[PDB]
Amino acid sequence: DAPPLTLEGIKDRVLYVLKLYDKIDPEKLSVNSHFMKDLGLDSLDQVEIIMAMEDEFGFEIPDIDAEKLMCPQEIVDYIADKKDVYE
Amino acid sequence: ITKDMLPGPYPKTPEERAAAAKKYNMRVEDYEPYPDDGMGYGDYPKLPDRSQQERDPWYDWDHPDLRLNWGEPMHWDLDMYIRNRVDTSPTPVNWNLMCKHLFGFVAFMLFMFWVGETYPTYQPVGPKQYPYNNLYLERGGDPNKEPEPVVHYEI
Amino acid sequence: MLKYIIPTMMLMPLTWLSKNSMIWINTTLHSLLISLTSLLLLNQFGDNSLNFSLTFFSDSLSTPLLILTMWLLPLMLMASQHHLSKENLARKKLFISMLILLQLFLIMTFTATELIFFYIMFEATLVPTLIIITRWGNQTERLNAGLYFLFYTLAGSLPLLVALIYIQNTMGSLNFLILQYWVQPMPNSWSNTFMWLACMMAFMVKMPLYGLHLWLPKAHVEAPIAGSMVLAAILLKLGGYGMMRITLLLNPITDFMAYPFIMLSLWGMIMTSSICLRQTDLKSLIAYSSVSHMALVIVAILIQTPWSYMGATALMIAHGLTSSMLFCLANSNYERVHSRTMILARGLQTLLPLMAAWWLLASLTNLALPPSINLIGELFVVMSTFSWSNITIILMGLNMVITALYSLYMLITTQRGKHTHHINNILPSFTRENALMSLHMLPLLLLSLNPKIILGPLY
Amino acid sequence: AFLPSAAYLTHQQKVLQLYKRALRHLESRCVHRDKYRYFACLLRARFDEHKNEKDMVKATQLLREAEKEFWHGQHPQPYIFPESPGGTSYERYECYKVPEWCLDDWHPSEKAMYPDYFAKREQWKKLRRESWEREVKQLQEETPVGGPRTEALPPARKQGDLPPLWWHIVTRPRERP
Amino acid sequence: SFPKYEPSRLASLPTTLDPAEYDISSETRKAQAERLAIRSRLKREYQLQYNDPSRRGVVEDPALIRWTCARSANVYPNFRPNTKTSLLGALFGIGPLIFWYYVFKTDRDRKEKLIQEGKLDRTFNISY
Amino acid sequence: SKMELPDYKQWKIEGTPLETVQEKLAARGLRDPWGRNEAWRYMGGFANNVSFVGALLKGFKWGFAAFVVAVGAEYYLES
Amino acid sequence: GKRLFIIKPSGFY
Amino acid sequence: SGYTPDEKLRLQQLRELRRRWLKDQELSPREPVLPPRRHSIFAFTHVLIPVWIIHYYLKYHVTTKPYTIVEKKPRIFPGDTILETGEVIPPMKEFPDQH
Amino acid sequence: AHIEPRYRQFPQLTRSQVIQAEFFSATMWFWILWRFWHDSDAVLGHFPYPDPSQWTDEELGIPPD
Ligand SMILES: CCCCCCCCCCCCCCCCCC(=O)OC[C@H](COP(=O)([O-])OC[C@H](O)COP(=O)([O-])OC[C@H](COC(=O)CCCCCCCCCCCCCCCCC)OC(=O)CCCCCCCCCCCCCCCCC)OC(=O)CCCCCCCCCCCCCCCCC
Ligand SMILES: CCCCCCCCCCCCCCCCCC(=O)OC[C@H](COP(=O)([O-])OCC[N+](C)(C)C)OC(=O)CCCCCCCCCCCCCCCCC
Ligand SMILES: CCCCCCCCCCCCCCCCCC(=O)OC[C@H](COP(=O)(O)OCCN)OC(=O)CCCCCCCCCCCCCCCCC
Repeated sequence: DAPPLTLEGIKDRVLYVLKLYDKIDPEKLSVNSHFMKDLGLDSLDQVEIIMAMEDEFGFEIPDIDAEKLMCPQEIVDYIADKKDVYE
Repeated sequence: ITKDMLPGPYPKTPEERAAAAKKYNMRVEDYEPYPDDGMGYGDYPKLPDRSQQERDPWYDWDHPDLRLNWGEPMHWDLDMYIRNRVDTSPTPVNWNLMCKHLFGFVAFMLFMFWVGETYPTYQPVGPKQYPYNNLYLERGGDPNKEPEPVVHYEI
Repeated sequence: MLKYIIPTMMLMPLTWLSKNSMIWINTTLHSLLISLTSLLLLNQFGDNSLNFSLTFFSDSLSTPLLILTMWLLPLMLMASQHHLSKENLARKKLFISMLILLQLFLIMTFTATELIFFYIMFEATLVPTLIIITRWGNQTERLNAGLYFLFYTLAGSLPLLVALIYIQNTMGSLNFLILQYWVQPMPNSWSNTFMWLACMMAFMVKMPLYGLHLWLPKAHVEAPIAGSMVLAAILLKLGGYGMMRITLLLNPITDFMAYPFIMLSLWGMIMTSSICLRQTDLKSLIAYSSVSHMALVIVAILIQTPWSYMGATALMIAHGLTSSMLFCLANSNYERVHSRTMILARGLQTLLPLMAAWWLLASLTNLALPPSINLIGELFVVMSTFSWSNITIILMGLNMVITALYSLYMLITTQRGKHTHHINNILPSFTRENALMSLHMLPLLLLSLNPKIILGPLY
Repeated sequence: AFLPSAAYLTHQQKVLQLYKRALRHLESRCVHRDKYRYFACLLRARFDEHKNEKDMVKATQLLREAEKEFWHGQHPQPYIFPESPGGTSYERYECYKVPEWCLDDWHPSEKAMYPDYFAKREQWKKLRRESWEREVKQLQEETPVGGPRTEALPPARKQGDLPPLWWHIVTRPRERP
Repeated sequence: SFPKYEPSRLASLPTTLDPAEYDISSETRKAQAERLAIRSRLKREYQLQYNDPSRRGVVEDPALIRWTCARSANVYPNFRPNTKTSLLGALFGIGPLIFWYYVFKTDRDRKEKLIQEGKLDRTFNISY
Repeated sequence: SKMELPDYKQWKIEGTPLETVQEKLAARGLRDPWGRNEAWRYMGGFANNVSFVGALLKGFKWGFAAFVVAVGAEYYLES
Repeated sequence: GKRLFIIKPSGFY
Repeated sequence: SGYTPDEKLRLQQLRELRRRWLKDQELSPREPVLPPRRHSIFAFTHVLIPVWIIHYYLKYHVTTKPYTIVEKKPRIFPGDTILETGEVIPPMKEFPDQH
Repeated sequence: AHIEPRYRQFPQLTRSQVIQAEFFSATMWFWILWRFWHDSDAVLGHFPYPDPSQWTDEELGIPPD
């Protein structure tokens, strides 16, 4: 039970959920693709991305932390810090 | 700790109110004391009477179980408004509507139990018939006395 | 009873001639030997009390209080030797001498055949207790607590002195064994009304009665740990002992003098228990719970039925052990966090699991878990008060809700929840502390195997 | 309202938080995934309708009656994540999160069971006690007069320094000890 | 339209349904910023002592000591005997004593009157 | 250790009720940007789940067969 | 492999 | 917008220190360094020896006292034979047959 | 070999859990049908319920006056 998350696995899953989102073309996306500057998304889209991250990994990200995760690497680092990966 | 940081008497002059507000680590505009009716509060602030469940749980508290910071002026009933105890959090349904619905449901159910007790259901049968004078010796009747003959016939 | 008085007095040269590292070990050892010797007082008979001499006698009421008194001294020496470690050597010996002197006064308070000698010992117990509170208490309010403890007691007890000398002049004697046979009925008059008040109000203060209890949440709180142990475990029970000796002479006026005071306890145990729901001071919570438990003993002595006296003496012994262990637990946390505020140190089961098991056991004995003698005394008092008046079960049963609700709250606030982050001096449980908790709890659990020794002269 | 860094929520932040709370309560009302997905795109259209509103009084009014909309249409038992506050497993493992300083209170016969761990703990404690004075003097040389204004902390500005007030963030217990 | 939420003593108003929540006025900005500054100064004062390696003990909280002193020792020096406290002390202090006195007295008078008239079924009652 | 996630290009919402959702959204000028995220729930082995009477009648076929065999066994065994 | 240290209080005493 | 550069730098530095701490919570292959320290015996020690103890206790200490183990007397039917007497209980009266 | 976790797809089933689940489902329906075949009266009724209105006045003793 309870398989341990790694940085590579979390990165794969976050980029995987973002490659299934029809407002992001999956060839322009990288780990540092900023959602408002590089990917050109709405703040509503950023909220929906963080809610899909919550539905993916199973834990709520609070709004004071949700309104600041603006690239996928920030999301991977946040899930890493809140789940203590690479023990 | 020393004398001038302990709670004192009710402030009346605005400089005493300002020194009290500085003592309790809060703004003068937010510092309301209890009304000076002589109940024993003194200069202690009337914090707005909320439970600690309503505090922001994602905020990093100095006391996460209590949802309370260090140096923050505690409510007078802080031991009462802990999360193991009385909650003041906003309810989806209005409080008066909750009271009316629960009282109406309980009173209506007790009224209908009184109605069904007044009008009971039963079966289209007679009484259950027992031999030996409705089992006189079995029910604890004394053998020196003799009951009246209870007789059941065939039908 | 001189075979217990002389060893208790020989504890004085035992502590004043011991070496400076040896005055705790020697007094602990030989006070445990006196406590082992105390079991010879269990030579009790179904009709006759164990009547030693003209001066001393011991029935089945005084005997469990004697065993508890002689057992409490080593436990107080263990509880008090840590916070007096940096104390001066001669003041340390004066502290031990005051505890020894208090044991000496108590063991011939409970065995006093004659009632004015009972009064002299009963009021002689004030002076070591006063000195221990006002000299080795920790805070500023120990002086005011000593004043309250002295002056409620003396304002109660000096009419008792006048009334006992009146009984001496009227009946010719104050021998309890003589007054078992020469007791005259006390009719209805105002003279006999104030006779009853003068005979009862001193013990009403010492129990304490609700409304007269105000000395206790200072005197039990401002004292050191040995002071709180002897105040809770023994010195409240002088009131119940003296009531059970003095209500022989107060019949049949008691049958209508008891009515206000019964109310004062039957409502008062609702109030003080309710007060324990909102105590921020843990040691004050244990003090108010002691008032709440002794209110049942007040009711059981005033209704004067056999089940009531059996439950009252069982509840006195059980509350002695339970409240003594609760104060020792509160001190075991005070020696770490240096504050008696209960909300300060939380989550202590994560840090001290075996000490939290002791907290659990003392809480369960506080809330009268069967088959403990707490529940035996509680239950017999509830039976006798139901036979007294059937409505009282309401005030009994509601009490047994609130008595649970502060006992586990004390267990939840201190031991459960998240631990406090900024407190980092929470040492592991010392062997002395766990020894103290076990020497309270293990006799309290073994007495459920044979409870007939703590059920008074009319078992 | 109540935030560590900011004193308030902006109007934009209030709209975002109402949007997220509305979608979570909608998912609580609209259990199945296709049905939620349909009504969630409809709610996204309802939020896209008044996106370009420049009158701030009108936008604040629309946000207020949208809050009243949400308060009428909320679920009585919304879905809470298990480790979210109000969850079934929320603060469950807090009884297992023993702090690090208790390792200092261990007996040397039970410290000798883990020689490399405590030998490695000693250099963490040494790093902390040599960084402490540098980070205190970093905090006092950078905090404005009258005390700090926000609860944010500066980072380590020099090479070799550690960020100020770092020990009880780094050495916090794990979520599953 | 929609039913308005009616807040009560034990069910307070939500943060989002309070009309003072949407204040963009500069005086509320000053109040929120000053509360932020007080809270940040108290936070910094806490976690300087909380993160200290040399400190081994209890970070004392004068708010907590102040709260316990107000709950315990400040009550009588800020008491005044007036109309309100006298009526509440007579209503809550001797009122229930009078009430339970008359209840238990009437009950025991009725029971004793039944017993000495041979009316109470006391057939097997020999434990008392 | 290293887990291989499947391809993201295999999750297409045609044939699923997400297609019906997207058609009813395009009927009023909307588009569904989270369809392929939810597409795996309606595909693979989690597609074609049973009905409720099919849930209750799990194993009814073999139970009926064993019933008929046992009734025939006691109908012959009495003779 | 990947065994983690369990911070627990002193169970010696 | 998201983080300030000071917040990103502080979270990166705290993240590096946190990952070093979590890595340093691992174990050595020698750790924990421990100090140097009949098929159906459960049916003998936990069952059969208690049946022995309890049978001795009930036979020679409990049943030797009156009314300690009081058994309900066994049920007697028409047509039985008593073991202690031999007295055959007479059978019932002939039935008014109903079917 | 124990079960490996999978991502966005149906998990690995063991043969044993499938055959035991189907076996106890078939056991349930066998028991329901078997006891329904044999008892058949705890559900549908043990004895016939007589109609009181079809009873004659002669057997109940109602003399006509
Ligand atoms: C005369 C000979 C007599 C011999 C028989 C003994 C009679 C009773 C004596 C006293 C018994 C209690 C002593 C042990 C517990 C206290 C210390 C402790 O917690 O240790 C944990 C520890 C084991 O835990 P651990 O994992 O190592 O560490 C603890 C953790 O930190 C944390 O641990 P934790 O929190 O996980 O676990 C604590 C747990 C907490 O458990 C609970 O809270 C559950 C208990 C309450 C609910 C269930 C019981 C309710 C009542 C029913 C039972 C009584 C009647 C049963 C009979 C049938 C019905 C009538 O405690 C228990 O489970 C203890 C089991 C026994 C409980 C007895 C009742 C205590 C409850 C409160 C009072 C109830 C009314 C009075 C009953 C009196 C009966 C005589 O135990 C020991 O190491 C044992 C130490 C040595 C014990 C000596 C016992 C005898 C003492 C007297 C000496 C002199 C006479 C010679 C007799 C010698 C016999 C060998
Ligand atoms: C803790 C604080 C409260 C303490 C309360 C203490 C008890 C309250 C009542 C005490 C009354 C005084 C002692 C009575 C002794 C009775 C002995 C006796 O034989 O009485 C019959 C005798 C009767 O006289 P006699 O017995 O000599 O006569 C022969 C008998 N007859 C009467 C039939 C002819 O009573 C008296 O002489 C007077 C008794 C009443 C005394 C009233 C004065 C004192 C008032 C109460 C003071 C209460 C404490 C004050 C301090 C409070 C704190 C500062
Ligand atoms: C056959 C007859 C049948 C009769 C049935 C009807 C009669 C009884 C009517 C109901 C009375 C009891 C119910 C009311 C009290 C309930 C107290 C309680 O459990 O409160 C729970 C509360 C917090 O729990 P909660 O908020 O639910 O948890 C959510 C998760 N955070 O917890 C807290 O806030 C902690 C509070 C601790 C202190 C409680 C103080 C109140 C105690 C009330 C005692 C009442 C005694 C009545 C005696 C009657 C005698 C005859």
